[PDB]
Parts: sequence; C-alpha cells; structure tokens
Amino acid sequence: IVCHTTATSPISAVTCPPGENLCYRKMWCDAFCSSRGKVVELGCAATCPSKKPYEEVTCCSTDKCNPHPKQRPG
Amino acid sequence: EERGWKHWVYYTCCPDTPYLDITEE
Repeated sequence: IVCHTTATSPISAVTCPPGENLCYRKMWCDAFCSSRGKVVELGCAATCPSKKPYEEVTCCSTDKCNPHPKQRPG
Repeated sequence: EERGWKHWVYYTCCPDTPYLDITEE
C-alpha cells in the first residue's frame, strides 16, 4: 500500500513493503492550546495503538489514506 | 548540496504556517 508522512521538505509519501502498511494520523496539542496549533504527524504502522494517552490517531489501511485536514484544499 | 533526512511538524489550524525540518547545522 501507499502512505504519507511528515518529515522531508514537503509532505513525504512512500509505500510500506512489510505487513505494516496502515497509515496513522497522529495529532496532539502544540501551541493551539498555547498559541500556534495542534501537532500532526503522518506515518505508517502495523499495530496502530490507542491515542487515549493525550492525543488522536486515525488508523487507516488504504493508499496514502493519511492526508492533512487543514492542509489539502489549497 | 547538503540535504539531511526527514523531519516535519504539521500543525492543524493553518496551512500557510508549516513547520519544516530538513537540515540546519
């Protein structure tokens, strides 16, 4: 499967060769609670854990199914 | 010329205020 990520210059996107092809959408509070905004990290996992600790996480298993919310309809 | 690895920080709220991280010695 395909997958997005947040790491290089712009948004990164690669395919997950192993069994872990799930695209998670992690998001917590980084300045939106303070001043700037909520944090967002796009990645590829196999055992998408629970975001209960103190954040969010959308576990999906489709080609680059981890797109951005505020960033997309530019 | 340099180019590092992969480091980002995308904040929900604003698209014109992206936090990019590539290289900075």
